Amino acid sequence: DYIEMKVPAQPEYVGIIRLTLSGVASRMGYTYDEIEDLKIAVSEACTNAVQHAYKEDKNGEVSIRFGVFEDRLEVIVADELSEGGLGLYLMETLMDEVRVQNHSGVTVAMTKYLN
Amino acid sequence: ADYIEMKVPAQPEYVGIIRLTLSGVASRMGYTYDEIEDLKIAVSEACTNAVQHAYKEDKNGEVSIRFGVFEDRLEVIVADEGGLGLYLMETLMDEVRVQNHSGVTVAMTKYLN
Amino acid sequence: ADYIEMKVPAQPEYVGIIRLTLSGVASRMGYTYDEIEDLKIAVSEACTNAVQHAYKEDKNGEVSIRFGVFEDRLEVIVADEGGLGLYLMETLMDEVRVQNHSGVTVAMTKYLN
Amino acid sequence: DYIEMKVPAQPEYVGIIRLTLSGVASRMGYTYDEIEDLKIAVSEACTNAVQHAYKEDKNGEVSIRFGVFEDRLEVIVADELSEGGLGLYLMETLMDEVRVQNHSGVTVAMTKYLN
Amino acid sequence: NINVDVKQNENDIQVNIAGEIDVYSAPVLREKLVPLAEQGADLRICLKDVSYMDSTGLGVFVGTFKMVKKQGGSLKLENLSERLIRLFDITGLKDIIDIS
Amino acid sequence: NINVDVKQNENDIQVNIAGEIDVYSAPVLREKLVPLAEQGADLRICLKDVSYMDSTGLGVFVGTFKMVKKQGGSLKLENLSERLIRLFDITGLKDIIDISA
Amino acid sequence: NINVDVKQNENDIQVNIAGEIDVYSAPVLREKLVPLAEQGADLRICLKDVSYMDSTGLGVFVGTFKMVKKQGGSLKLENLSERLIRLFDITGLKDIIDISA
Amino acid sequence: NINVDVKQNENDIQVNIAGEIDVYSAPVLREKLVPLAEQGADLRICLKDVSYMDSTGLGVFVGTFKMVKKQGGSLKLENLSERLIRLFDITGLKDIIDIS
Repeated sequence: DYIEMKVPAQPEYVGIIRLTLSGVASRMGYTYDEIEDLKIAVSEACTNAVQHAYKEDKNGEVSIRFGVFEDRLEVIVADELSEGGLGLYLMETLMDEVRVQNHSGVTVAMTKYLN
Repeated sequence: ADYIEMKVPAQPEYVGIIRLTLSGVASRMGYTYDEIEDLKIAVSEACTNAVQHAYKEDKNGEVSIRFGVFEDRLEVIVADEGGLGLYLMETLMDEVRVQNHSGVTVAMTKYLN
Repeated sequence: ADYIEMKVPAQPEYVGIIRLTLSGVASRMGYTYDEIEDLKIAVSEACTNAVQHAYKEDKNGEVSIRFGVFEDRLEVIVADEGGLGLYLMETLMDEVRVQNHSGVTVAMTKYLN
Repeated sequence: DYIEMKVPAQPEYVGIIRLTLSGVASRMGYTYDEIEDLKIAVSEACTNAVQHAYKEDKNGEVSIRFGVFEDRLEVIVADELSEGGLGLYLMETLMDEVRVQNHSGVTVAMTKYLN
Repeated sequence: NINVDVKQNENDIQVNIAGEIDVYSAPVLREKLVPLAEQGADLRICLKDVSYMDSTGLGVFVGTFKMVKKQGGSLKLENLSERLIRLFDITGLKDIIDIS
Repeated sequence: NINVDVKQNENDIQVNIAGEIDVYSAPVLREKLVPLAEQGADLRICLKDVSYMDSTGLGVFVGTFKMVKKQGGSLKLENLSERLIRLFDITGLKDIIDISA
Repeated sequence: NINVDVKQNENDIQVNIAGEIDVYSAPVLREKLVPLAEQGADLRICLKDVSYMDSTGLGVFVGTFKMVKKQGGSLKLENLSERLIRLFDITGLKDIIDISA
Repeated sequence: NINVDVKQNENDIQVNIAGEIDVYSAPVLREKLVPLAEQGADLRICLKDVSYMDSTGLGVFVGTFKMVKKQGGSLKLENLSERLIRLFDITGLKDIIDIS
């Protein structure tokens, strides 16, 4: 199953994604800690997109896709580049897989497995 | 105005997810607690109609939802025999607009106080 | 298309008069007996809402009604908290469109079979 | 109380006015014969308007106003001329008052008193 | 609306009319029954089931009568309301057309 | 218009209604049968000759039912056309008010 | 999600419901309490911890009521928030199903 | 959203933070508490009621710490979640900032 979101690339809306995310992550039955980590990792990917819109002074939009599978959650955040930060460290430590690719703004594809 | 867009499959698991995102938006805009609870019912009603409708057709469908955040009001659009639910949407919201033929596409607005 | 227009005061005596004219039109267009009886309920519901609404405001109001006779359908417009009546209009008719702020102005259509 | 109607000046619609009329005339409590006469008189006024639209080949409209009073019904049919006919005879014999005036197409104002 | 049932048998025609004879339905009636008075024949019109009539129906009935007379036919109109007869009276046509 | 015939016999009452129950004639009805449902009696209402009914007529019947049961009585509605039963069905009242045809 | 706790004792049964009654969790509920209303028992349902309800949850309760009365039983709903009573009120069910807060 | 309660008394400041520290609410927190480390002072931050934090909040906390050190102040952050402490650990900041 695939849930898709599109929000304006403004900071008000990252908190919105965390809700939607905790929604999906609960329905899939992750832990509290597992949901609390997923919330951090997804905000981090969204924050790079929001920040990258300040520098360009664009009004941009973030695209977020939750791919809910039998064994894992896949989250894709795209921003229709990468200079590694503290935030990117957090996504990798907390998640099972992270894959970054530009130049499509950037698109971050991260995965977490059910335990 | 700012536009949040959502797409979920027409399964019952996901209606509660839409309520969640919606209460998210409606809080930031500073609706009452009581006003948030009405938005939650009214939007589930529209989502529940499509979920029911995709089950009845045995369609594999998808629901598309757009939250339109404005200065004075919230606009919620749900698109893809609605009964007590369509009654509820009409009493609890300020405006309701229904149109076929997509599955149905419903547009509701509630005004900030 | 042909347009019949009616205007009555928002008194209960006159709702039955609108039903009558409406069954008149709906027969000439060759609706079912059963389809005529639904048009009669649905249009009384809208008229009854305005009549109720003018009593509640203690307004002296007037209802304006337009029957739009088309090749494939009938459009009834009634213009000047609607409850079980608004439910009835929505289940029994093919399209319903409600809009404020006139008192309310309601637009319904039913398709010829 | 004043009820107003506007119909296209086509023959299908005269029968419609008779209904609306019998509606009003009943609510006011006229006899069967009194309603059956009112129906004739009002159709007659409407028929002149419908006929007058053939000669002009206009697409016209008839305006009909029922003035419902405590003692009488007043019917006004206007067609936004008169060469007396059998129909105009019928309106006068059957009604208490008839008043004709042109050149506004023609407008016929007829009255019947409650008994 | 209006219905007309012609059954001609033995050079005499029974017509039953039912419904409303007004400006809308009168050319239909005139047309269905205009020639039978242009040849002239033995004509019978049953108005048992007429629920409404005005001067437009009266006009065609005097029109059929004139042709039956110009020429060579008979015309009777029968089973009339108390008020349909009232109507033919009120218009100066009762004593010049056969009514029953 | 509407006619209402109440025939009270042995503390259980038969009402016949004929005509149109619309916004205009429902207060007439409600007035005629609200006191009878304050009695708590077991009343039977004959809808054979009802030619028309609205959400306004439904409203009085759902109103009567609330009182008749709130004061120890019964309410049965007989014998309705399919169109009258349709209307009680469409509105979620078919298995909550005693209906027969 | 939703939790349902049936405690049957002496042929009259207390049910506690907690959580959300939406299109997703109502069949769970209907399944848990349709057999109990086929028994004709007198059942008491505690709605203290219901955080959400829809026309779907109303539908099961109006559905339960139709059966409980069709087979000689009682149904009482306790003890509801004003928001839960609002919803039963708005829908014409406040004086037709036993409600308390 | 986020709330910040400053009560300065005796040249030592107890700050309680409540809510979410994310990209949206972080400039508000940084701003309300950026100068107190620019003068340097005896600073106490109570994170008892923080329900969410990411690297944006971590970034300002290391920002306040650096200024308290450049120069002349003290900084303690106290009453941290088991996981807020986890977070400061995971990022290489636990042994360079006073945590409680």
